[PDB]
Amino acid sequence: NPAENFRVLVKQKKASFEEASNQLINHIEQFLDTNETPYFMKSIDCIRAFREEAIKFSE
Amino acid sequence: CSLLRLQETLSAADRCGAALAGHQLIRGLGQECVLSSSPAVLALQTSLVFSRDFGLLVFVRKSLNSIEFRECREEILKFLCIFLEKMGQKIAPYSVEIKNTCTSVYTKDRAAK
Amino acid sequence: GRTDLLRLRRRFMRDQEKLSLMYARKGVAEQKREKEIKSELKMKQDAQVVLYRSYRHGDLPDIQIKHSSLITP
Amino acid sequence: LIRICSKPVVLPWKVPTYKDYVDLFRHLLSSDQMMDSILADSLNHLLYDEFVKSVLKIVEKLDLTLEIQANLHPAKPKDFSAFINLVEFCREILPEKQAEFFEPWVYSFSYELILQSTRLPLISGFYKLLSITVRNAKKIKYFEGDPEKYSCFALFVKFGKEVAVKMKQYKDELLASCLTFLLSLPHNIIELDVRAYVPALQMAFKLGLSYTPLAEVGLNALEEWSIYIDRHVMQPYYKDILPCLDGYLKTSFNKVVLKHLKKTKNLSLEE
Amino acid sequence: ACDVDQVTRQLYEPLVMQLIHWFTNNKKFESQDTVALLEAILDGIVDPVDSTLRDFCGRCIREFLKWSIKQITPQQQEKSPVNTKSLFKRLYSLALHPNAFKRLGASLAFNNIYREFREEE
Amino acid sequence: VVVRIMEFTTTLLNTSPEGWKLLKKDLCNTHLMRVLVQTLCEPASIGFNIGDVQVMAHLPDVCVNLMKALKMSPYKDILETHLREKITAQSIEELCAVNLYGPDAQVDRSRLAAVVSACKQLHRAGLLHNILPSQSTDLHHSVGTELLSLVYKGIASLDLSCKQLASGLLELAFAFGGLCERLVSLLLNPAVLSHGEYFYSLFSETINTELLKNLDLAVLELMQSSVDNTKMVSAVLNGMLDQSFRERANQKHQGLKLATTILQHWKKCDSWWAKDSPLETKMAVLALLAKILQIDSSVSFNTSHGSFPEVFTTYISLLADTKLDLHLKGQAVTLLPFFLEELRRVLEQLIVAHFPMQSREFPPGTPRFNNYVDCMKKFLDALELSQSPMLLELMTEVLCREQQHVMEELFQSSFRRIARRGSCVTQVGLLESVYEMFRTRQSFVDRSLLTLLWHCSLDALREFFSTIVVDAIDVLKTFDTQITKKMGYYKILDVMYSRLPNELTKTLIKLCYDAFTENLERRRLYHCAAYNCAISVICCVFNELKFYQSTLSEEMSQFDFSTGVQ
Repeated sequence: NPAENFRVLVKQKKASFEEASNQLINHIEQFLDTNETPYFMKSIDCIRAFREEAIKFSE
Repeated sequence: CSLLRLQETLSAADRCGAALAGHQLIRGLGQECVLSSSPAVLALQTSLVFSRDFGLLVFVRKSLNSIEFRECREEILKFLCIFLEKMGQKIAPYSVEIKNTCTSVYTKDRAAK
Repeated sequence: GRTDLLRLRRRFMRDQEKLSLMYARKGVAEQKREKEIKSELKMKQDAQVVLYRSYRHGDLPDIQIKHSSLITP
Repeated sequence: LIRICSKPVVLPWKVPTYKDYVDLFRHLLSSDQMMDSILADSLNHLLYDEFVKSVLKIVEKLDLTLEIQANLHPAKPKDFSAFINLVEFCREILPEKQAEFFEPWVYSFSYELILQSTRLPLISGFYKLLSITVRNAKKIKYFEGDPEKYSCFALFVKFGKEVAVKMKQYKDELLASCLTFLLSLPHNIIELDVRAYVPALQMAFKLGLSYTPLAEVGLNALEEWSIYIDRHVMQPYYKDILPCLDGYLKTSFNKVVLKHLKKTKNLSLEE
Repeated sequence: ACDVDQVTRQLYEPLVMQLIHWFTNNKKFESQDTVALLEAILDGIVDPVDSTLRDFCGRCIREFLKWSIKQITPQQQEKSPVNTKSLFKRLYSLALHPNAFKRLGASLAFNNIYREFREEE
Repeated sequence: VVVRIMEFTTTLLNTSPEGWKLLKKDLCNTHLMRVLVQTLCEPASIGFNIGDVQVMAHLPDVCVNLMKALKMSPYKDILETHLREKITAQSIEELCAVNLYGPDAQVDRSRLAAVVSACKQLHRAGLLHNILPSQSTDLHHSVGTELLSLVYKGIASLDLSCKQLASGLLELAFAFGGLCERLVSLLLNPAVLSHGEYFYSLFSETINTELLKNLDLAVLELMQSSVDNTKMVSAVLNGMLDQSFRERANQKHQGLKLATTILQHWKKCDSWWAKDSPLETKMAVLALLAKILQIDSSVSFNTSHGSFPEVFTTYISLLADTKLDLHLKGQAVTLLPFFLEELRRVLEQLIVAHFPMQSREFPPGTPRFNNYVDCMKKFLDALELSQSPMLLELMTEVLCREQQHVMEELFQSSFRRIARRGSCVTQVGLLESVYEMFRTRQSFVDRSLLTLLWHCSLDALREFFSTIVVDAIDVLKTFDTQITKKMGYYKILDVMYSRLPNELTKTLIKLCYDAFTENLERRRLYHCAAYNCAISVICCVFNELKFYQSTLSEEMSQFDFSTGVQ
């Protein structure tokens, strides 16, 4: 749900935004004892989308 | 009640000089204030005409430069303040004469003080 | 002095705020004010009537009673 | 009103009461002086009408069921407690307002109350509220000898005479309401057959001798008949009613400091 | 004894029951108990007011006659001028009086005494 | 005298049937017919009859008994002729068209009310068209039209007397048949100022009272209206459901019947269903169907009993609507206790889409945060009413993803409120489910199991233990997973040791006392846990010091149900 939030956050300013890296690390890391296969699919979609976003401009 | 005796004494307490008379006056005024500070339903009615005669007395006699009268003046102004605040709007007959006395007090020889 | 628990726990203010306690104090004062109001409203009526002679109960009257029982009323 | 009447009564976090709302409703009914200013950037009568219709429909909705185990055994005690709470609340919230707005209901509402009283002629709150409405009607001077007015006259005289003949057989806390109503009638209708009212007022003042409110309401009612009736029929029962009046005639912080006395900023039997 | 107050009556009715139980005694069964009982009748049977007095004295006289019958030997009380028969004549005359107060007093007194008279055979 | 001779005639007609009416026929005139009709129409039109007490209060029904008795009697022809002479609905048709509103005339209002009462008594006597024949059709449509015209020109108002007169005229129209489509057309008036809505807001009580007699024809008419009509159809069904819930003294099967009809009479009009209506229309329709569901029993249409699959699938779809707001979605959720895997999986994926990361990222006062707190409290209420096991598992899973990130005190309070509710076997099913899903995972037991155990029932605890005896015994024998599983097992056994002394526990004393025997803080927690277990085994055994060292309430509830919130 904050995925689109930092998507528009890195779209509006396009800085280095390692905070986005921390946010995606947090999103992925919530996986230790209970499987989250729908959340897992959401997570992989978000990391892919930010992957092309990073490919896009500078990072 | 005793306020009649007290007003008589205060009217009789400004014959000579002897500013100790003014001390008797201020102490007395303290007692009549606290006696009439909290009437139940009745003593206020007598207290109204007592205020009438006392304002008359201070207007006609306590009209000089003696500080023994000046301290009486300030204390009775505060005293009338608290009575009229307590008594509310029931002193309509005495309002215009109180205004006359108060304007006189401003125009009194105390205007040099 | 067996009630030292109350005195030891009476003033543990340290984990509390000052003006919050002040508001609590003044609110308590307000409730005491209307408590006094209702108390004097209750006291408006006459004071409680007190008797002056203890009354025994039975199916036959008890003439054997003290002289106080009649003199005090 | 359902929530207000829902609160129980116990007599000898804090549990609230029911008497606190009286100033709220008084403000609701007399806040014209500021609702006009609110309108700047009538309707009080409309909310009065809504209140009246709501309370009447709700009181007529409520069941009044008792049991046999003379013995008074209500069958729905919680409903009866809510009933007494609401009836006490309504009898204390009406006096400060004027029944000029209540004027449409003086026939129909009173008729419904008469029906309810005929259903159960043992409810003190019935006579409390009837006294309230009838003093409201006499305050607004509704009685003038309109078919609705004549119907009200007939209803009132019938109810008065029947409750006068029935109150002799009632008990305390119940006949007190009846006699309170009886003294609370307007003079014109009770110009007739003072023979019924004389013992009623006699026992009314007899009870007032130990319970003041009955005494002063009887005083007001008495002075009312004294002023508003011809003396012809006044003479005969005076020799009966005056001797009972022999009762009540056996009787026997702050300092020099000036702080404007904020203690004083705020606002029986000898009476 | 029928006044509208708590402590007053709360001690009054014990007194009236106490005196009733004393006057029921067969040693002094006659010549003064008659006055007490006739007054305890005429109070509530004859009054335009205070129906509480009427029912209270009806209960009182019901208890009085109950105490008399349970306590006193019968032959004494029927040989006494006062008995249930005198009460019968009082009620029978009382119903026929033109005054409604007298008739309703008779009715209420009979309603009180029925619960004990029904056991009589 | 009048009332007594009247009831005497009633007794003569009823106790002595028409084979014995010849004695009355011997009177040969029955001249009382020409006074009694005035008596019915007006007490003033007869002897005084004033008094306004039980005698003339009970005059109408005994009079109706008289009219029925004469209706059997052959005198009924002349009696009906005299009734027509006294009133023919043509002597009164102009009298109701005099614009009685305002304080202009009141005797007209009085006489109109009197004739209304007389003919409603005739209805109680069963005399509607035999005495007042209708038009070419089978209605008297003029009354509703004149009511609508009067209320239109009333503001372009009324009185309480006018209000009750209008209600009387409404029930007079209700005495006739076929009025359902008429009133549907009247309420469908789009005259703006609308006007049919104004009429409904005036006389909803009378409208719903009449349409309670209708069962499906009203449902059909509102169906055909529902192609574009939305607000007024919602209002009329609200009136239906409110009156059905209100009527209990007779029965409550009216609500069941209407619910069955409308479920069978909805599927042809689904312009509320799915994305074809505004959002406000969607919350309106979900709230009203929620009221419908709470009317009927849960068992009624919990499985395939009719249109249940369609409405259930629509429930699923509307809750799967991403465009639907999360708070409104939860409001629709709140009626889950009337309910297979499909709902569970769509719910889990939606709540995954709804709650990304705890509550810290949602600041206090943030609208998302407030929607979240509303959601969790309404799931708490829903599970309190439903105790759904897999849904309890979902609540635990979303709950136990961070300590104190969420209002866990509400959750444990709900745990207390549900542990004493439900069947003991059902509760044990919940316990074994939450135990299985346990296999940090410690958060599960820590935040739920002690609470549910201390609020559980004795027999349920006994049977659950007897289920899990060896399932714990084996467990007694990276490694952090083993440590956490041991944490859970020691805590649950420690919790349940306060009930009663198989009897194979003779070694568990050492098996839990072995804590302090051996010599990162995980192990400190381990020793503390096992020592607590020792405490629990000791507190029950070996007393010696050898341990090997209402009516108004109903009305308020009905008002809340009409509100739908509490």
